[PDB]
Amino acid sequence: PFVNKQFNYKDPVNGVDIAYIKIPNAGQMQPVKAFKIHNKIWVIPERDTFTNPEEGDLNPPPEAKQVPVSYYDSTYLSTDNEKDNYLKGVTKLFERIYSTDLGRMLLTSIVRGIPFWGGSTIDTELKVIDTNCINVIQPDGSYRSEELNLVIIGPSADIIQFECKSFGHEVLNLTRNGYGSTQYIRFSPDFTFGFEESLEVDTNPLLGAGKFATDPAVTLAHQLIHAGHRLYGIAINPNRVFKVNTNAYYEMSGLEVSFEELRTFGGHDAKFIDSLQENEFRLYYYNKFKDIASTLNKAKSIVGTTASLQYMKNVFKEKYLLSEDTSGKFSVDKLKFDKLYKMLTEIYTEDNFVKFFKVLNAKTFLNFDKAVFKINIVPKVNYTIYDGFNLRNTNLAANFNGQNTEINNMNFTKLKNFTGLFEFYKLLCVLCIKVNNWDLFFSPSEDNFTNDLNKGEEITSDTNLDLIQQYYLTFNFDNEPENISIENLSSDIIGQLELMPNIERFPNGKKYELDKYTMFHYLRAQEFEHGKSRIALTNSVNEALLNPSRVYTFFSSDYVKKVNKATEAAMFLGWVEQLVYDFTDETSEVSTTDKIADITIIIPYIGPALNIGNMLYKDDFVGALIFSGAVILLEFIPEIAIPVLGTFALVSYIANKVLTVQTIDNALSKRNEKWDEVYKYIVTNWLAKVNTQIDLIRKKMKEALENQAEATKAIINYQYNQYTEEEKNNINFNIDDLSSKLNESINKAMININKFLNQCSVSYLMNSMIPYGVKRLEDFDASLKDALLKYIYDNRGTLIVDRLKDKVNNTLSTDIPFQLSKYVDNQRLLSTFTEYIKNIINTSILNLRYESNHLIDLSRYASKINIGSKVNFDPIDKNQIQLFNLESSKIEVILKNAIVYNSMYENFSTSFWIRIPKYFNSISLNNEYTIINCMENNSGWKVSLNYGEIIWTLQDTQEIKQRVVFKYSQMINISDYINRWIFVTITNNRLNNSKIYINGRLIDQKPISNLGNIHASNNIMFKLDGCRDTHRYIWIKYFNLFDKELNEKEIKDLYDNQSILKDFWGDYLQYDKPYYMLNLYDPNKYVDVNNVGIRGYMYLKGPRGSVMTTNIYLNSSLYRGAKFIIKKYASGNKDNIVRNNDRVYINVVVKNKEYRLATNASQAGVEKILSALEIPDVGNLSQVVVMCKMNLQDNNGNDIGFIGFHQFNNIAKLVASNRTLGCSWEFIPVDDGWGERPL
Amino acid sequence: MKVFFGEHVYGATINFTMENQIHQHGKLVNDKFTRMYFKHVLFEDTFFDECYFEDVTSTDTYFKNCTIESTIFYNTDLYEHKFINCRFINSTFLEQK
Ligand SMILES: *[C@@H]1O[C@H](CO)[C@@H](O[C@@H]2O[C@H](CO)[C@@H](O[C@@H]3O[C@H](CO)[C@@H](O)[C@H](O)[C@@H]3O)[C@H](O)[C@H]2NC(C)=O)[C@H](O)[C@H]1NC(C)=O
Ligand SMILES: *[C@H]1O[C@H](CO)[C@@H](O)[C@H](O)[C@H]1NC(C)=O
Repeated sequence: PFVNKQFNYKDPVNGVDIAYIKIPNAGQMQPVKAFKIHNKIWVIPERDTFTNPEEGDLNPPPEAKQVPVSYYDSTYLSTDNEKDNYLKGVTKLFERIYSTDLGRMLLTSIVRGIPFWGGSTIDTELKVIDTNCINVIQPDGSYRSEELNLVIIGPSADIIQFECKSFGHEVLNLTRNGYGSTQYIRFSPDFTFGFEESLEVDTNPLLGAGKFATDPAVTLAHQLIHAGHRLYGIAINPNRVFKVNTNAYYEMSGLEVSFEELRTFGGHDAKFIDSLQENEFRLYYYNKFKDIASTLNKAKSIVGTTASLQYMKNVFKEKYLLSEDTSGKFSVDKLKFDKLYKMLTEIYTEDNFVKFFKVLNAKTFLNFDKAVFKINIVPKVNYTIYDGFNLRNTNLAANFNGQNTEINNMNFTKLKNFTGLFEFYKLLCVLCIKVNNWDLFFSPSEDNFTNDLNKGEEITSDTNLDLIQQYYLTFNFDNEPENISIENLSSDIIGQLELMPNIERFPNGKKYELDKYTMFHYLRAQEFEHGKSRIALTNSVNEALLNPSRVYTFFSSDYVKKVNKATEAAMFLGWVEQLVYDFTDETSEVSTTDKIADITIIIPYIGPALNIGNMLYKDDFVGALIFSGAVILLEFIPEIAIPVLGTFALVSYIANKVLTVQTIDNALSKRNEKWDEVYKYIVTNWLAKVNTQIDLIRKKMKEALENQAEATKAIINYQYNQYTEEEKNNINFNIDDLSSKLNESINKAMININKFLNQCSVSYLMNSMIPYGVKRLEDFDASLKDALLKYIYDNRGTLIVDRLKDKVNNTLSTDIPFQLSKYVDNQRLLSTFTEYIKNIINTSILNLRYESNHLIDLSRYASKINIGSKVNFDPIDKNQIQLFNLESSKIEVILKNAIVYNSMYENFSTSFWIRIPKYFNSISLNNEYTIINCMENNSGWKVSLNYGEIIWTLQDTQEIKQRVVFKYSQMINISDYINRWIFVTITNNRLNNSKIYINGRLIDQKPISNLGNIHASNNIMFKLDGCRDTHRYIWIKYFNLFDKELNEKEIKDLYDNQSILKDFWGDYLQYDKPYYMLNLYDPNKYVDVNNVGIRGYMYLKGPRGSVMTTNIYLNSSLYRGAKFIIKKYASGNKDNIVRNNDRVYINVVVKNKEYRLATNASQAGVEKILSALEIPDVGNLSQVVVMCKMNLQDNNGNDIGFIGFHQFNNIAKLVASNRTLGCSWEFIPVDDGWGERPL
Repeated sequence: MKVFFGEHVYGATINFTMENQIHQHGKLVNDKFTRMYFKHVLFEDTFFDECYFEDVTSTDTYFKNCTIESTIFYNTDLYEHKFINCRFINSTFLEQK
């Protein structure tokens, strides 16, 4: 434990862990209680009324602070029970943050960061800072001064205001010059924020409403990261503020966000800053550390302490990771400085802690907190010691229900925030309305982003989850500076807090006159007061806004006509079922017009709901969006401008041979780096000025749907109240089920709207942002190619030649693919981007797919598709084609007479999947035979197979043959290239090269520039031709042709795209079928049974052996061990196909009799030895397994463990335990294509 | 020493121990050697066929120029070095003592 010996509250005043204390302050302060909790950390159970003199009262100020939410209380912390609970909670939060390894490293970093003793006016002396120590007064009467790092004090006047403060100096800015000082954290554990999250429905479609409470551990972690930044003296200047534009009506009035907050939030927010400012900060901090190292080198004396100067120098060199070269000459190395800076900046982030804790948190700081919740942490029945609010084994663990207020309501109590709902407001008029400040768009200014693109560059000879665990492994421990004796300072420690820059109060009540309706008017037109009078829906905002009793709706006229009708007792159940069904009908509508680029699901009713673009018609909105792209959604167009990129200058070493090649190599490398940097700048600009508006629109849609549901159930309850006693008792009704079903409809509509906004943002990025960069960037490539050309000839030859020009023409004529995988994390965004490119590029030349009981081309170009009589199709999946070595085992494809050119194929590609059986007959050696033909009259291409190799042949009219080959050996213990499903693709640039790719990996390139004219085949042939084997047969599926050359990016994702679990061969795993077993970690062994029963067990033995035939193949035996069978437990699918997340039972065949697999989870140890039992077993033992990995679950739903093996003594037994491997397995169905003989 | 020429052993299960023999041009078809001892016995030009070897223990025996087809060598000590210039066909080699 990090916190031993819990200190209660009424323990005595011994003096080393509990004592009375003098804090530094400007004036006089009385003795104050606190409890030492660890080395160099203290916690003070009192309100912060001593550090700042201006805050002498706890009354809410007349001028409320510009904060989204805030609560005030003056009797809190007053009594001793509150002090005890406060201290218990803060201790629990410290131990919880210490529990996680990342938090453990952060706590160690906090401990080690003792401030520098640079307070001596004389340069060569070390003196402690007077303002970074605490005077501990002993019961005897005297006091001792002691240094420390952190102080935890109850909140300020504004209770929920958690912050970090430091004690400054007259001339030294400690927090930003590498010295650092003690930090005071104004914090409380008893209160939490309450925010709203609407991006969880992807994981939990059954989620109800939001209103989630942030884990107080995360807030304490944020405070600790602020502290950690301040101890190492690397805090960013507070006056550096991410300024925003505030002139417009739709622009948020104003809010300060310093760059230190952006750094500490990390993750998505950390991308709001460009690389240039980060580089400036890094250089400045490196210079400051060089300065402190120089000062430490200069100093040779110390006054005011007992221990040696050498000991303190050792402590400081460990704190700053400095290096001394055995000569008393300290120096910092760029590598260790970079590592430490990355650890303090990029590793220690709020996002990483949220990911590790598995708790809800707002992904962006824009999602302002909306409530204050009183909580209780001291009891363990409310907040578990390990997993936070999400207690395991309970209903709260699932779906992250612990943080949901509406479920875990007995834990959270809502409080009335003292910031008015409309205290900070803006006025909009056309009929005037008021808007809260925190519900407006966030418009960053252009000044916050800068570029060094214009600056020219010269090149010389030499120019240039897991990572957390590697850093933890590399991290150092056991070195915590011991407590030190110092000469005591005065009775009173004078000192002033670090001065905060002044922020002027932003104006309130501004009036804006507009000639059009803004979306705020529409959003207000749907609210109501839920008075006694009847409320009526309407389709005109002009009346809904004016009349308080009339509420606007964007639904169809029949809906409002129905909801305005009075009905009788017998009719109400039909009325409510009709209205809920109809409501689902409008909420589920999606447009079918998909000719627009990757906006596949256009949702119309967003138009009249929020008045996007100033139309009130669904069809008009659809037309406007189709015409104008995603621009119309944005409230204001974000200006993007890429100035001319600087040129590149190369130095010349007269008569050089190998340094010049280095110069060209470095030129290429810097070209790649420039491309990467400009993509990064474009992405950060997009994320800063595009995503926020989309997020706000999504939030407005969510609240609009909720308001519509509110009005509907309000009018329904109004109608319900009209009845007399007999009707209401005879005819029952409740609102809970209606609320649940309406919320579920809201969620299913919200999934569609969320996805729609996702493609809107991605399409806008791909369409109206990247071309501006790419044009200037390819102009830069043109200039660079010109420079490299001038150097490659230079009208001289004293150089080092066709290879260099080939390389420069190759790389500087093509484009590097653009992906956000290397720029963004938001998983939702990631999927949309890639899925889009591949899905759209699917449409191509031939899309031969077998659906609707026929083999057809979905690319509507193929003329006719001939099917031979001797072809075969797989009953389990009709899309597989099996071809035999017979004449009628043929498939002819009549290629479109349109796309047939003599000199076509300039840039094009093919891709498909092949399964090849295992070669048996020795005559097949060197027996080349064509499998796919598009060659006529000695010109075309052909795919052919031979003994363990695939051959792609291109052939022109003038005899110039070009053969590219991919080979594999048959004499290997484990093969990925025999009887397995293999993705094969061929890319062709008739200008430069032909490339081959297998399952998405690079194999071979050959030049095809010497190729001339390659006339196009009339048709496509699918037939074995020239294969001497009388039994040879193939398997092929998903054949596709691409009219343009492909690239590594579009080919790799394609593999996964075309990729329901699969077997060893890649075919669909099937139920009620036997299967052998194979673990990837240990391939050379097989599974075996022993004395089956509760005492019985499965184990790993071998070797599996070997089956071979001379000079044809050698391979280890595969049909070894007892076969495994899988059958349905609760899957409702009629077919025997298994899919992901299917809970099924597992049985094994032993001497031709079936056994359940099950184990007793109550056995000691995390490892759970499985056993083979008879079918009449006992249901208590866990036997349900979910689905290439498999996980055993308890009968109550608890996961027993991932099925794997453990080396139990000398026996490799099988376990279900909660290793980088051992969770990988493989099923081997009996296959006729392999041919090994069982027995 | 017993010299054997032109044998055709069909569907025979061998259990006992045969010692001090040489076989030439043998055609051992669908045989079965289970739990037996090979002692100073030599095989030359013999054509096996789907024979089964189980718990066979060999001493100074040596296979030469034999065509061994569709056999199983399970729980045996007939290692690789006991085979000289032999062609396997569709055969297998299971766990060996
Ligand atoms: C080694 O083993 C392989 C496969 O285990 C043997 O090849 C197989 O030989 C059989 C017998 O001719 C083929 O069966 C065929 O079945 C069809 C359909 O019923 C029938 O019409 C034919 O008349 C024939 O009986 C089987 O297809 C074939 N398999 C392959 C992959 O070729 C092989 O003969 C064995 N020996 C050698 C030296 O390879
Ligand atoms: C081998 O089997 C035969 C036939 O069943 C039997 O007579 C003989 O006793 C067995 N071998 C030995 C050495 O017991």
